[PDB]
Amino acid sequence: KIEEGKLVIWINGDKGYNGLAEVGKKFEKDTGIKVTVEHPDKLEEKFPQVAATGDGPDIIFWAHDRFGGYAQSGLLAEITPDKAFQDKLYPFTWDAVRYNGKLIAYPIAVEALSLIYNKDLLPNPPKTWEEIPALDKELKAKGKSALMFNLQEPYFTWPLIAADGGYAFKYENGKYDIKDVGVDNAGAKAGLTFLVDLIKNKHMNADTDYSIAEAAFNKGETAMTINGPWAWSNIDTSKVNYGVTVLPTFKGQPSKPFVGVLSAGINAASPNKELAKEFLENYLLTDEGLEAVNKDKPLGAVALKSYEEELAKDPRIAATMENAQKGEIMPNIPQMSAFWYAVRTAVINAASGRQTVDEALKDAQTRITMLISWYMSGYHTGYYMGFR
Amino acid sequence: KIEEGKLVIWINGDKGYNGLAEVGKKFEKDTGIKVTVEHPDKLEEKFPQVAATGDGPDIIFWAHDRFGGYAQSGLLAEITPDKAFQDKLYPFTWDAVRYNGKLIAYPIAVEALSLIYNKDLLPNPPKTWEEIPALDKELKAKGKSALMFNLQEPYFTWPLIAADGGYAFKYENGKYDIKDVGVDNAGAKAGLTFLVDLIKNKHMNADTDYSIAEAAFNKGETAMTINGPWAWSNIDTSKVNYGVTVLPTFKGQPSKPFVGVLSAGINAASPNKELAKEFLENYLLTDEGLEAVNKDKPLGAVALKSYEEELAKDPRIAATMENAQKGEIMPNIPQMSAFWYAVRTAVINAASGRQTVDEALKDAQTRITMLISWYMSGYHTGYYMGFR
Repeated sequence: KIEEGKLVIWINGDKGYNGLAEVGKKFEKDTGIKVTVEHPDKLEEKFPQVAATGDGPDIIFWAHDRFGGYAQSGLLAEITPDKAFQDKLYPFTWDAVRYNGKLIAYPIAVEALSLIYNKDLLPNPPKTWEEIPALDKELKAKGKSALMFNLQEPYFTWPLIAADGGYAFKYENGKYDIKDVGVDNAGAKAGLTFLVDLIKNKHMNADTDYSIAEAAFNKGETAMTINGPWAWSNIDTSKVNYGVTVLPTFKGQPSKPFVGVLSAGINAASPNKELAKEFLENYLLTDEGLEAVNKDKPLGAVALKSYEEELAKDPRIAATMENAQKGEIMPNIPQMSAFWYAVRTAVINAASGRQTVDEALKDAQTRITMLISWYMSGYHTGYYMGFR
Repeated sequence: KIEEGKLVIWINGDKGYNGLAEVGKKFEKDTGIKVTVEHPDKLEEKFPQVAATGDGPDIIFWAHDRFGGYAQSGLLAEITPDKAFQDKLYPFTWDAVRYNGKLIAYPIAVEALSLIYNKDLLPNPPKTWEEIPALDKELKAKGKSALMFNLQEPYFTWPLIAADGGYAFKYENGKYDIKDVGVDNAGAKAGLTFLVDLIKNKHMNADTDYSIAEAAFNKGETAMTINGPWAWSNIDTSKVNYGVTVLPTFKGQPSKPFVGVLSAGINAASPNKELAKEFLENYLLTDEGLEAVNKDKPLGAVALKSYEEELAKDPRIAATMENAQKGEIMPNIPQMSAFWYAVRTAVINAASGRQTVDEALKDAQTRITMLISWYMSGYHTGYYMGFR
């Protein structure tokens, strides 16, 4: 049950929830109104359970990708920032927080893969994927390799597959088209081809996984890897002199890593929606509010322009943002589950020579198209009947 | 709109609808009440369209497999024959006309594959599948083959795959369990194995399709084929001296062809449900009523014991019934679409050596399990939301 005249906030235990509590303490000093921050266990399971009965927190913080599920279940209120408020944040971040074209959360922070490089082996990392084969032959003369990154998980190989036109679902006019899937187009094929022949030509090994690639980079055996901000604290400990930069281009187009956006939704059942807006818009989403959170536990790159400009003095955080701006927002729809599953197989099969590139992606597209067409029958029959 | 005090009946243009009209004329002589028989074009598309708006015929005749769809959309009334009436029909036929364990149609006639044989080449057709390899070597000395039937379509190869324990969905207590699929169990594997090695050993060709098998049998080139009653009129024209008999056993178990049951449902929106029951139970489902239909266009084997015993003087119609009693009722649920699609691939791949038997069925089971699990999310999300 859901107390009026105060805010309850849930946010994950690995965030700066003590910093967020200082923002709640400022709100109260200014306003007289109490803010309570909690970090329950298993919060993203607990939220849709408790909020369906029309209880829960007023505000929930989590990765945007799961809010598409919450919104679809009617658990998130539509938010109402004005145009001037929208303008304070990088415009691509509002595209991560829509459901049925309506805004359903405030973007807070942004995360994406970047190119991580050893500055001692490689003072200037390559601008293009095309140059990596030659760079590799040159480094292998020193007993070093050019690049090693997790090849087993589509999240890591997608940025190259997407560079030339690959995509999960087409996004147009604030909305995904679930019938327009871009896994077997000519872009995806050209990229996966370039990848598979790095392996054929012996510049990568089809078996390289997350820990193998992380050990090589942190032992100074390879000049480059591809990883996110969660990896930087291991690289600091390794004392490798590293830098973090823009991903290489492919056919002159930017690599397109998937982008995760830590967001704040408002419970559809809260009687404090205007209070939640005021707290989010005028206290948290300000340079002093993001600073308090980030000082407790770093946020990485943030959606608020004014504060990202301060953070982006760290070139590593600048690189994350540049790569995120160039990347593909992770679609927040439940059909994204079909993609992970089909594409993981396709890549692992193209990579190991089990299938050709053209064959592995063609079949991926088929499987995804089929799972969704079945999902939507489930839907048109769940619906017409659930109504009665 | 849906006139009270008379019956409107729809039945397909390839049935004995003029014979059914004579039953309607008897009802009227006895009863004073008018019966109108129609055979619209595209009736099984037209029925769920018109009956949703709560119009249509009082009674619709079609293959039972599509009534599961109609029932699920609330377009069929639950029927209420008593126990004594149920007893007039072979008990396995009432298992083809349930939805959510409730009766939703009256079984009229039954169809299934049988073993068709050339009596001149083969006066005694083999009792077991195991004996076909030796029989083949013996016939090939005469320039003849033992068996040829469509291998491209799972409907035709399923009876052997099912013999030893293969199944689509498990049926228990009047209901299918959509989570219990039996395509990769040890039964299905043993059967498909026996099939694939008939091809490896050169007794069958993986490329044989419907017309190839039909030409061979009707030219007297092969001693046996597997086909249904729709094929008998071509074999009559060929003047081959043929017989129709029980399918061979495999590991001592009966082959299990899928069974189609021509059934009669009652429109949920009809005000004449008691009239429709009376017409179906006391006029159509009697020996004089089935005779009038069958005299116009043969029904094949029928569900009514008293009349099937007259028909079963034709050994060909007896064979159809014996095979149907031994076979697997075609499941009437919409998830059966997942089966056709996955199993067709599995068989064609095991057959051509693209995959092993163990691998092709394992993957079939996976694909079917996945499509249904996606269908049912579509469903649990279509539902909970459609309600609101």
